[PDB]
Amino acid sequence: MYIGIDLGTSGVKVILLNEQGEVVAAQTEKLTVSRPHPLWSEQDPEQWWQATDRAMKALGDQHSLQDVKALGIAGQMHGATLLDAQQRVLRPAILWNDGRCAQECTLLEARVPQSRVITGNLMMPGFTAPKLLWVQRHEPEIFRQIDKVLLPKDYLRLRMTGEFASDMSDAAGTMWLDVAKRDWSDVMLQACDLSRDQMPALYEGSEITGALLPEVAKAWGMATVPVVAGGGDNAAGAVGVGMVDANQAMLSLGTSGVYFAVSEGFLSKPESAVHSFCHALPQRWHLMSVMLSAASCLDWAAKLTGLSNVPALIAAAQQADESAEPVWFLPYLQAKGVFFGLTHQHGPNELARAVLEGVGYALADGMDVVHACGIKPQSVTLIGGGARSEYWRQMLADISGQQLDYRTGGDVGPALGAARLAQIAANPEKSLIELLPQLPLEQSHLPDAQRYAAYQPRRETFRRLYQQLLPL
Amino acid sequence: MYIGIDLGTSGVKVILLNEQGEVVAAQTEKLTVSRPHPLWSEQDPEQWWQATDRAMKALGDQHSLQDVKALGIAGQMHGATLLDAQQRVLRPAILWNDGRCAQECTLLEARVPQSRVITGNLMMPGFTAPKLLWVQRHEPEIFRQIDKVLLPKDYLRLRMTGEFASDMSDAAGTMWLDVAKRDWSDVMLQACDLSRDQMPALYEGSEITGALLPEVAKAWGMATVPVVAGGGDNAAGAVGVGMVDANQAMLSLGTSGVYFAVSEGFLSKPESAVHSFCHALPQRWHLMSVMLSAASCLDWAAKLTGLSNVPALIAAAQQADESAEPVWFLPYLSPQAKGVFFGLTHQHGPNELARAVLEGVGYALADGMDVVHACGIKPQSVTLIGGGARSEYWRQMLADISGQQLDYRTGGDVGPALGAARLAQIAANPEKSLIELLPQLPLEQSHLPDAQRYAAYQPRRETFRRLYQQLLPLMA
Repeated sequence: MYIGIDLGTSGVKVILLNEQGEVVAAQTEKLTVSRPHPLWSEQDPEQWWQATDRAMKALGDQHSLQDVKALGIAGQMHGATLLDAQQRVLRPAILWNDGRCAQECTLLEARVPQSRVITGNLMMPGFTAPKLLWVQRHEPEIFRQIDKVLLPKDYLRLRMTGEFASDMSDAAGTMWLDVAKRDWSDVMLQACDLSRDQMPALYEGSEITGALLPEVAKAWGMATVPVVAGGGDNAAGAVGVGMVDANQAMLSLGTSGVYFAVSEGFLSKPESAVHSFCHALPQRWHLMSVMLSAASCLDWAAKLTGLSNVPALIAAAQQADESAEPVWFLPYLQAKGVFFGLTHQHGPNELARAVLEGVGYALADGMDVVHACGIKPQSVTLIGGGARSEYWRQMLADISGQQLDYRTGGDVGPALGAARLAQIAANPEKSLIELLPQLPLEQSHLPDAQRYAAYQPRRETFRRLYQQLLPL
Repeated sequence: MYIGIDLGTSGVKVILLNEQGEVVAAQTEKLTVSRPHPLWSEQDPEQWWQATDRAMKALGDQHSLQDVKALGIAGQMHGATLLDAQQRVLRPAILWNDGRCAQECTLLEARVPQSRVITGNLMMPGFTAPKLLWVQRHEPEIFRQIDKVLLPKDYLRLRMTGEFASDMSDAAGTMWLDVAKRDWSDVMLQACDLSRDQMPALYEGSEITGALLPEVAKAWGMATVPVVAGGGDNAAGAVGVGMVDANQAMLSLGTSGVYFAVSEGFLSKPESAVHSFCHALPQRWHLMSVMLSAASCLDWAAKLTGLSNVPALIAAAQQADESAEPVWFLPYLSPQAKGVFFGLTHQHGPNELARAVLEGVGYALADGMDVVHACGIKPQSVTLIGGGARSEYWRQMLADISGQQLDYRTGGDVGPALGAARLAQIAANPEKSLIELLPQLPLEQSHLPDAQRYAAYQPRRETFRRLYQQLLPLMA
């Protein structure tokens, strides 16, 4: 039996995996956010713990955790948790979506010209590093008391084991990690008046970082079970879904269209919408791009044409007349809908076809920006709610020229990846290949050479068209 | 009683008018176009006759044409009908929307510089003169035979009366006419290597040019009634509505958008998209400009939106979110418009889109009229007709945008055919004036521009123009 904990933003989810990778139980505990000022997004670390501790006790109450062999955690990335020399929480946690330190972002980058090379990323406000630069400037007294800076998931580890550890995936998200070397970057820390002494110890996601404090062990009805490093939500998310080896990639369609891809070694493209990170497994890295916004984007056009169901415009999209207008929908990305109008003089199911293809071109280019970094998948697992239309799925295949394997499941979340990482650490024998399955294949879409060849020139809209036009 | 004929491009329509000037009957017969190579728009002069004939009989089966005293005719402009000495058709008619002669246009204007001055227009392939210069180049054998060149309705006339004639408003659209002098231009003809002998005889549209040949009068069940010169569909249509004196103008929001204005003398604004032609009346000229059809845009938008009737559109437009950012609908005219929807967000639904259309079309029409006015035209109020003008909300939005008073009148359902019949009445009753003979359509409603709403639209028009000119390139 294994435990998997995920410290999300809305709450914490804790799961119980049976000896063969199946989810026997689950518990979720809501978590609120605190917005003291515009752009501020904070959480009380003691609320993360209380939620976790309730979830666990709620889980073991259902079924005894007296057989759990290992435990893993995953959490919201980038959150800064400042603790004093006695492990006490100085100020609330500044979350991934907190955008108060934009200016400290410029400062840091001016302080280390080679910042984007090191972290492989552009310095953003949600990132951990610039927040501490902010605390130093706005709350000097609290900054002076800093002994340790922990990410959300890791603060939780501290409460369970008394240890100070993190995993490469989550660590890289701090902008203090030298992503390539998978180790703290001194230049980075120094630029923030911080030192390794204030960072937790680094582990690969599947490595054991400590055991459960006896107290905790007793409070939850389980032994002093070992606790693995785990990973940040994205990485632990892919782990639980089997997205592990090089050139493996997935798209989720979405309340975000997110493209996540495992690379061979460290790749990066800062000046783009591409984010680079370490994976939650040894010698593995990944890249990812957010995209649409093919749920929003598509409901909008369904109401726009008097339709109310997205299923409807997909159907409508289908009877478009092979009148080729062709249409030409440009989407923009807040988010908001830079929403480029079009070209036309025909119908609603003809416009339904335009919208669906506009999104499709936007996605194709998103994945191509990733691929041009050094990734070339043989196939692309496709999962999510916005991916239930076989028709739209097949369109994305013909547009991008990527084999799209549709798969069901993928609803558990990072928690499943946290329990999987725990299974790995508990079964040094079995091979990863044995402990990391994928979601059950639901369909496989191969690009229709006919439509594919006709589309590549069509995508010559999201060529000069999308570019001549901003001005937004 | 009176007959009018309209040789359209797709139909022909014949109406019967009573001594009062009201419609008693009407009939239509369809035609089709040939579209052989691309840019080629051809038609069979014979298909016109069969269609016209069928209709007249059909009109007759409805009412008796025994009391008809005079007959008028109007037709599609600029079409080019080539006949040999035996009065035979050398080749299909190159319609107004044919474009095989773009080269020949430039060549003519190069051979005749004062050309825009003489004709008062910008050479376009739809015009007659460049088409013949084309035939001379590509089909020189067919050119060697040209004995006469006739406009669509005039070919129709020859078949009805054995007469070779045309009216000034239709002859003006050939570019062989010195529009200011109401007479052919030898300069323009010599350039196309043509001669007056190959041109028909010119008349004011209200002048009789012949009479129905006995067997024609016979088959159609009417006497050998006189036939007037008539006018091009535009000029004719204008006579029907009553557009007869300087600074009288009308905006047609039908399937065919046109802004027509009777000028004070011959006004020449060639470099513009404003056209200057002779009116179908004595001593009368005009300017005209092609516009959008409102009532094709309003239909298209009502469906794009799922709103299924144009009154729902206009209602929706009125329910738009006063807080949602502006959406710009840029209508590009080639009822073929191409259109752009700039600035669409999560906040923008069918109601907001409804309103973007009405404004875009309205802004487009206000600018169209403005171009013609800056030309010299000074209408106090403008007559508004067409199906696109049925909605009152929208008559007012349009008044408010344009800043022009709009007198909405009923009965432009009839078309140029009413004009034809009108010109016929003028010839038949030579003692009567035009005041009595060309009334204006009944006043349905007068829209005075709202000062506040006007001032409000003003910066929005300016932004529509910038945005329009900015995408113009991405257009054609």
